[PDB]
Amino acid sequence: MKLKLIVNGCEAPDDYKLLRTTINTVASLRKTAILRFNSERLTIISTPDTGQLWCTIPHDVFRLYTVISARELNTITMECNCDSLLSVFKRYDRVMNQSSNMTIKLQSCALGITFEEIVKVIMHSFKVPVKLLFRAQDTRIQEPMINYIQLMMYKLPPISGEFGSAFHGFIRRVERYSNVNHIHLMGVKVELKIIVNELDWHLEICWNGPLDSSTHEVIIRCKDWKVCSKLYAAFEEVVLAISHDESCVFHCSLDRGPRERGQIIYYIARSKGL
Amino acid sequence: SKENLPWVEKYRPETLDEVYGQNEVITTVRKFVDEGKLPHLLFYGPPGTGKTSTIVALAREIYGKNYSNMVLELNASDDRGIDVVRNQIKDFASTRQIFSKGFKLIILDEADAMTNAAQNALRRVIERYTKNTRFCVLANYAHKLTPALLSRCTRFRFQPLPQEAIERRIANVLVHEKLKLSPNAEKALIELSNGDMRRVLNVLQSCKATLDNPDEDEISDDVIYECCGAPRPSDLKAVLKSILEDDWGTAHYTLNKVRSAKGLALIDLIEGIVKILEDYELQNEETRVHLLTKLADIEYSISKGGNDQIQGSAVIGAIKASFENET
Amino acid sequence: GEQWYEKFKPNCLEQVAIHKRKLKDVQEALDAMFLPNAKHRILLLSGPSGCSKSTVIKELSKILVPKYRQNSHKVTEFRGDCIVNDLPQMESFSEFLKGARYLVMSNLSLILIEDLPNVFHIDTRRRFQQLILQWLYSSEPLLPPLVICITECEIPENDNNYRKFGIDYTFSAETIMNKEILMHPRLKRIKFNPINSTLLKKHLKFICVQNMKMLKEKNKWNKRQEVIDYIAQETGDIRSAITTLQFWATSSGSLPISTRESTISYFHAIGKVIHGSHSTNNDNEMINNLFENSNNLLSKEDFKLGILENYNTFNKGEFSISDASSIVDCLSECDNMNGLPESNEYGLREVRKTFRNISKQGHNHGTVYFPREWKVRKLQNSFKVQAEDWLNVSLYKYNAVHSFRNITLEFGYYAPLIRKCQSYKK
Amino acid sequence: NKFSASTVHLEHITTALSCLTPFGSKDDVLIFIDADGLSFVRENNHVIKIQLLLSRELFMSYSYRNETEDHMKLCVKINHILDSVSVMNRDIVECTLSYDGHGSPFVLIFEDSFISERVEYSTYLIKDFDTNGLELDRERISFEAIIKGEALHSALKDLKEIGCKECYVYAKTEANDENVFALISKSQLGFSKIKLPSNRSILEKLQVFDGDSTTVIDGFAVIGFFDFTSFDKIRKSTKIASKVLFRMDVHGVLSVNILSYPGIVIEVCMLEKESIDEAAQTEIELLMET
Amino acid sequence: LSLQLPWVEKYRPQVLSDIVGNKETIDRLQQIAKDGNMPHMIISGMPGIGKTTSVHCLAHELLGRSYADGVLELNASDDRGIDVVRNQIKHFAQKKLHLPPGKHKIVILDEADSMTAGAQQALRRTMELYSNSTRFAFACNQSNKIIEPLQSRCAILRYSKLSDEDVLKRLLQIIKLEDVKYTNDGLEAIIFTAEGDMRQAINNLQSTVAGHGLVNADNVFKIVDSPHPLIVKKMLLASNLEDSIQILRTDLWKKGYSSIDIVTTSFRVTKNLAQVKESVRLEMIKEIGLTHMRILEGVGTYLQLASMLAKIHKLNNKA
Amino acid sequence: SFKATITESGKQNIWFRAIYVLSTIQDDIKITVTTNELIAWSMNETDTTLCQVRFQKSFFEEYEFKPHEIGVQVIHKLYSFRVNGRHLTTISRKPDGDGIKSFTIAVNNTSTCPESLANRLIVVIEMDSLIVKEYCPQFQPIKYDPIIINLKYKINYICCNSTLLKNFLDNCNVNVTDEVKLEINVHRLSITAFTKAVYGKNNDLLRNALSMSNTISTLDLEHYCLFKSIIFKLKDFKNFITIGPSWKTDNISLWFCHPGDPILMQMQKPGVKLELVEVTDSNI
DNA sequence: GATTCGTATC
DNA sequence: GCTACGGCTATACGG
Ligand SMILES: Nc1ncnc2c1ncn2[C@@H]1O[C@H](COP(=O)(O)OP(=O)(O)OP(O)(O)=S)[C@@H](O)[C@H]1O
Ligand SMILES: Nc1ncnc2c1ncn2[C@@H]1O[C@H](COP(=O)(O)OP(=O)(O)OP(O)(O)=S)[C@@H](O)[C@H]1O
Ligand SMILES: Nc1ncnc2c1ncn2[C@@H]1O[C@H](COP(=O)(O)OP(=O)(O)OP(O)(O)=S)[C@@H](O)[C@H]1O
Ligand SMILES: [Mg+2]
Ligand SMILES: [Mg+2]
Ligand SMILES: [Mg+2]
Repeated sequence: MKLKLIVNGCEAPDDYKLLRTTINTVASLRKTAILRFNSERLTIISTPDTGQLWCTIPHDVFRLYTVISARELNTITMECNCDSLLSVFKRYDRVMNQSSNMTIKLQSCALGITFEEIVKVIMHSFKVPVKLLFRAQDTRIQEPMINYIQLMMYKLPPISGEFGSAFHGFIRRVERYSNVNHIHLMGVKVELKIIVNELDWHLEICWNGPLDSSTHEVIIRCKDWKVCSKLYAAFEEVVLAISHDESCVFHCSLDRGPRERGQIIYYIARSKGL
Repeated sequence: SKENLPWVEKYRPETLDEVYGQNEVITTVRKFVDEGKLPHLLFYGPPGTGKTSTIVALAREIYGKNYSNMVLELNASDDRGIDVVRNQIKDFASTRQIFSKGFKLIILDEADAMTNAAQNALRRVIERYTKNTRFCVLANYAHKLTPALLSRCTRFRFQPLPQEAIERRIANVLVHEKLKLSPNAEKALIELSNGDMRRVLNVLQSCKATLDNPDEDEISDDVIYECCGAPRPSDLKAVLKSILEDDWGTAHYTLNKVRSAKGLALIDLIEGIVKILEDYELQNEETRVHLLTKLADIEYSISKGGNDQIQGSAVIGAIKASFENET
Repeated sequence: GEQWYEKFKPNCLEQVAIHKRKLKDVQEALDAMFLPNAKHRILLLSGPSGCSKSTVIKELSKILVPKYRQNSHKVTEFRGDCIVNDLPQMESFSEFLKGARYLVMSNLSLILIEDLPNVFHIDTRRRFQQLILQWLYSSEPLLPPLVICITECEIPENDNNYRKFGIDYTFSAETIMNKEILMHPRLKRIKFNPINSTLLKKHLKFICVQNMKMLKEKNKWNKRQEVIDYIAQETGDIRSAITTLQFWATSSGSLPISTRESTISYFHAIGKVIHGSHSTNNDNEMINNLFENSNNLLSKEDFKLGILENYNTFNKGEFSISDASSIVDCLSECDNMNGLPESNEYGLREVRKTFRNISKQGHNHGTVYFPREWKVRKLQNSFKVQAEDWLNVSLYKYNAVHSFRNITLEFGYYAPLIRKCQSYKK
Repeated sequence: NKFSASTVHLEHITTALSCLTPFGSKDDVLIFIDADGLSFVRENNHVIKIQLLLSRELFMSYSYRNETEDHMKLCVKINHILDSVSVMNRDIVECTLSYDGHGSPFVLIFEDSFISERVEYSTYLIKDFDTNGLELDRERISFEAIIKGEALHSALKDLKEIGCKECYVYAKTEANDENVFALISKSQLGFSKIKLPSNRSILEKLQVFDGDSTTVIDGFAVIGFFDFTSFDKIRKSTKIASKVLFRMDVHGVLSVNILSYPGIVIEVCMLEKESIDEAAQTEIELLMET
Repeated sequence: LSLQLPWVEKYRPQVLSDIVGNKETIDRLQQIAKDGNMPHMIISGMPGIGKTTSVHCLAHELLGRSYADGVLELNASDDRGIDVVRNQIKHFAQKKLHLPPGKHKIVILDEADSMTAGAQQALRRTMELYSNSTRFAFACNQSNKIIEPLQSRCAILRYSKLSDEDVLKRLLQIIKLEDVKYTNDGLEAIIFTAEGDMRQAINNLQSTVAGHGLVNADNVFKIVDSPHPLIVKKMLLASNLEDSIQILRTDLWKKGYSSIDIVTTSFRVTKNLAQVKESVRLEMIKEIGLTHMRILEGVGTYLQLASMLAKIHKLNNKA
Repeated sequence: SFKATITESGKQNIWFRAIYVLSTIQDDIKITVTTNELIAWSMNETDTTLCQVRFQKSFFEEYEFKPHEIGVQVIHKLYSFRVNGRHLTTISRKPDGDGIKSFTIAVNNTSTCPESLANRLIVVIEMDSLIVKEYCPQFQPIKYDPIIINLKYKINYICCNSTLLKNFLDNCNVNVTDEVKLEINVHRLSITAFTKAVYGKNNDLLRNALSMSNTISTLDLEHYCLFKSIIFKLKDFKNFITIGPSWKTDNISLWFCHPGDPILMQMQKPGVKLELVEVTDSNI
């Protein structure tokens, strides 16, 4: 298993930003994020009611993305400590803020993460212990399937757009509250109504700006809503989908193109029903 | 808006002169407050005896217009753990008076339902701040209190309300509601309350409701029995006579008739028979033991549910067997 | 002008109030643990309070640590009161153990842990268990010797809601250390016993002869013998005995001599319930004292199981079957009272009364044992796992559901004699 | 609606309501509504009371269409209201505070063109006791001092940092134009004092009376022993203040007026600890002699 | 408008001379005060027999002028945890306070029976290092609550119930210092209702004088009530069932005592009974347990208590 | 007895940082007052990590010392006492929004002081707004023992710039890595904050193996006197390193000979002397 | 507290 | 531009 990936920031400020966003998200969600290294691309798995995160990182992101294994289509799965990965990525982006690529290898398992910094050859070795999963467990971990019987993909306003800041504020409106645990999202033929119902504290946060894309209702936990809001900040293209009393899909996409597009999907399971 | 209140809440005494029955306690606390010094009180007794209506009236009469800032009331409806006792009570009983009016009363209603750790942490608060704070303890069960807490607390026992006090309160309620009550109905209320004002007030409210015209009609004994589904003395005596004298078939038939024509519960009949059997000769000492043990077992079985017919047959057989030790 | 348990303190190994066999085995274990080979890494000393479980380690280190130390003397007791600024209380012991491992050559010093961290808190308790577990399994080629003197004591009644159990009942080594540590091949648990009367009398007489002027001045030197005998016979605690002797000697009057009361052990309490107490011939007084002094032991369901499993020791089990029937019937009745204190009183009073009317002189008694319930529950858990596996493989092959009751009763037995008996043929 | 007030500036009211944060974090508050404005009264353990006033001139669409009552009172929580008024901004969010009489929610409608958030809170019955119990008596004021907000805030922060289990208040004036006002702290470090400057910039005025509020005496020290768990309840209130006024009477009641439309006025009242130890006052006096 | 201290607090002993009862222990405390070499003590006894007052008086007579900064009175009302023992107690014990010769600081850990196990474990450590400058003075109603490792280095002075003579002496002193009209039968009734509790006797006397004036048996018994552990013993030891039934129905039921209290007091009396056979005692305990179960389940009634009495009389008198 | 004033911002900051670190080494800081310098030192509970800070007379604007007080120890005459670190670290901190105009520490155990001042240290803080704060932290007189290691250690010598070391240390965390593996070679110098792994019963993983590392150079070394694979703790090392840059007046020197002899540390200031001693491992 | 084995000593 | 500060956050403790 000669897994040797190389990440650089200066040559491409978008793919590395996507990788950093994915690492931060998986670290924030839970520990022990799964890393399914294939030959065509990379998938940073985050699987525990609790939501699941799935992303598609194209091999063009890494300059020397090489994954060689005897398994099917050169598939390597390795659960890793996302906290240490978060720390090393923080160190690397601190290095970039202060031209050496973030070369990573699989030493033996252990990730031979290393990158140089100039204040001066400061080689910051960051060996991280990593386990190796088997095919049976890898086949056991699979991306959930969402049936599009009535799934309405509400097109969220772009960040660069004028309505982007207003929509970000609308999303974060419910965040500032403290007694918010479950959020009853509703979507109608389109506008978004963030409604939170309690014993006495009522809430009817609504969005009046134009939106692109019967009624759809779902109740989701506020813990995942902050993650969705954080995701909405980075990616320009953002799709939010609501399943009627079934689930919620926050589909983000980064069109790199020609070149494979990268997407990240977070499936939210209704903490309680309607 | 006081008319839109239950009779147990809008007839709550506001002054010590309206708390009937507990004359000794009222006189003693009046002497204490008139002489200034008030010892740490502890009110004990059955529920509904006026253990709260007395302390609140005393607080109102001591701290006129200042019942709010001078009295801190804590009950089982709110948390009374270690943190609560060590913070709220200490802060309230450790500060100076608002207007130098006197001492700071602290009413702890339902203090029996309190953890022993809290009851032990409260003792030093009671003793170390007794110069400007006097504690009052309300409890229905004395075994739940630490013996040291009982030691550092003057004990006043609120005995069950006598007949005279309940009669006076019933008369006041009748005058206030413009009602008419038969003396037999009043005696039935006395026996039903068994020393409880709230029971009398609730039964009177239900009787007034049960009347077609609450103004021109008098609350009779039959109404007082129908509104609560309680057995009349006549049916209880008939059941006892049938069980003691007639054979097993006619006694069972009489029991079924009594419990069906009026819907009377079996446990109520058991209690009535127990009461009617207390003032009995029963020369043999084994008859008393058999009656008490078997009736207690049947009551315990009824408290857990079962077949009412079998339980009634058990009652009849138990009474007959107990009264065979007579001859 | 100070307490007599100090000043008149042991100065050499001979003065230490400990039995010869205990001293020899402790010294052998320490000498084995100071060798370059590390067969045993930690020495888990245990015993009752004030049983010379601390005063012997320093004396041993006085003549052991310097001998095996390098050239280019005492212990390194863990202070549980040091509140470091930028250090959580759980991390205090972690830092202690992570900095005490550097004492190997030219810095050798025994690590003594007598005052354990707040093991009553679950989080730091399991952190301590992990830390000592890492010590045993450490890949370090050389580690200094380590001693944990867990003073066993009966934790009194507390207002803690549940907080599991074990450490809320006793402060024994089993309630702090886990089974993996206790059964570890590199752990040596040398338990200690209460000080015998002979050594207590010897040391009390030594204290008296070292200070006799005031004893004869207060007309107590002639009465010294009875006081020494009573003190040495009432308690097995050396420090408590010395304190009581000092209190009596310094006093001037007729104050009765009193000492701390020892807590009756589980087997000791079972024997008292079954056989009785030679000190008191009144059953009521003995039962009341047992319940008042130790109610945290008689309230556990183990003690009722202990009586059920050990009442067959009277006269080797040759007592009448009627007595056994009465005992077991009353035990079942007490079990049917949902743990009321009255049931606990009755289940022991009946046993003691039954074993009193049949007490026959010159009848040898057998030995007792802990109730065989942990073995049964482990076997039941194993059977649960077996049934779960059988039902899992059953549903995966064919769509047929079978209740666990039927699995225990019918399916479980016939499943081998069906499947494996047809595997033979295949 | 009986009451309806619209405001454009939300940071001011947000800070005013956050001034009550050091009190009960998640409990009930009482809101009196009259023609002058709306107020927020919070009382903890019947030992300390804080009153915050928001004048009519602060708002822009104050109506108060109620006619049957001179003042309208409602009891609601604090955390939810603080979170709602913490909406911040991107376009001004015009709040639409409303209350449709008895049995109606205290509605907070927030409009931001793109956002039409509406928040409603059910009203609790009453605190059910005489709130006006902590008011000081304006006839026996022992001393009256004015201190700038920053100095008092720094002193309270310093006391909070060093623990300050209990606190003392020392006030004394001399005929030689030398006025001393300081706070003693009984903390884990012992008895620590914080001497405020005698300069008029810090201490504008200090007058120690003799229990009559008219005669100014010299050489007499007024000792106020206040529990710091209630004294730190106005630590952040003085942070946003310009001038802070101190008033304590012989009844052991402290009155602190906090002032930053004629601004915001925060009128708080505190009870004094009974001071069980007699030597405590003596040792404080001896310490103050240095 | 009261400003009047209770008689319990008014005539509180300030010297080790007016503390009545336990003559030998009080003499030992006086000797300690005279010499100064105070050892660690754990005072144990029933409530209200001078345990706290004796500790405070000996602290006053040992520290003297240094009582302000020489004693640290901690209690259940104050926070007593591992943190408080590790900081406040540690700093107080570690404090270097100059004292007269043969004088040590007294950490008054009153109500030590309610302290947490970890706090007592930290007390072990702090007492092992600080006992040449500080001497802890525990005060609890049960010595078993304090862990044995703590009792190892602490001398034990168990207090006994105050006799009817020392209580009478102190009551007469209070009467003389207060000029209260008394009756011999009144004082006897006060002592009887005190049950060896001096504070309870003082409270009863104060209530009697403040509510009725002259202190005789009638005025004492019209405000104070006879101890119910005695009526319970009277009804349990009654040979005839009717007598016990009447003693119950008229003196515990109509008097206003809950059935659960009657059952608990009966169990305690049976535990501390005398002149009864062991088999009879255990059978009565079993019957009390069955009745207690019935009361707890929710069947609390006079009938259950009557059945319990009937069972007890049946097992006493046989068939 | 003595008086010492700190009237400056950087001096007050470095004093506060040194006091905080000494508190993070042991619960009670031990301070010995001398006629030439003020020595505050701390020692670990295992007698493995020792740090001493020596504030010279030039550090204090008015450093007087009259040992004519009635404990006192003679070797020169110096007075020593022990004060709680957690109480001293909350005094020397710089308040936010205001500034310390004058920070003076003094004590007078003479007969003039009353019982309130008996065995009570005096520290006076004056704000820029003329606010004067008085504190009386208690102390207990003790005796001072000078550990003779610096006089004997002056063996290879290493002098390195503390900027990169401090950056690596603040990047490290005291809950994931608890070791420092300082390896210096003729070609390169490497510092790795590794963590040994512990295997369970059935070859499980009880302890992780985080192995943060950093290698820079040999030329950058100010003085690399080899005349090395030493391993020691990390938590105290980071605090001792961060002591220095708190004063905006930064390098550090390394002393170690054998894996048994404790490693010595010393970085100096114009008026502050810093020293750290840590016991290393002898697992050759 | 009861049993069995084991030294140690007068 | 850096600061000093408001908000965020990882977290040891709490009950
Ligand atoms: N002496 C009395 N005279 C008239 N009404 C009474 C009297 N005692 C009680 N009541 C009524 O009974 C109601 C309930 O009594 P409370 O004093 O509030 O409760 P309590 O008697 O203390 O019983 P518990 O133990 O608290 S449930 C009062 O509100 C009155 O209406
Ligand atoms: N002859 C003696 N033998 C033993 N201990 C003695 C003797 N003379 C005095 N002592 C003192 O008695 C105490 C007994 O200490 P140990 O029992 O060894 O400690 P310990 O066993 O840990 O007690 P715990 O478990 O903490 S209660 C010490 O303080 C000794 O100094
Ligand atoms: N022997 C005594 N002589 C005189 N007064 C006494 C005596 N014993 C108790 N008292 C009185 O009892 C009251 C307080 O006694 P305490 O010592 O506080 O009770 P206690 O013995 O400590 O029991 P607990 O556990 O604290 S409730 C005061 O009013 C004392 O005057
Ligand atoms: Mg009530
Ligand atoms: Mg020891
Ligand atoms: Mg007491």
